[PDB]
Amino acid sequence: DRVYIHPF
Repeated sequence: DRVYIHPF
């Protein structure tokens, strides 16, 4: 799932 990660 690390195609679109927004940790913000």
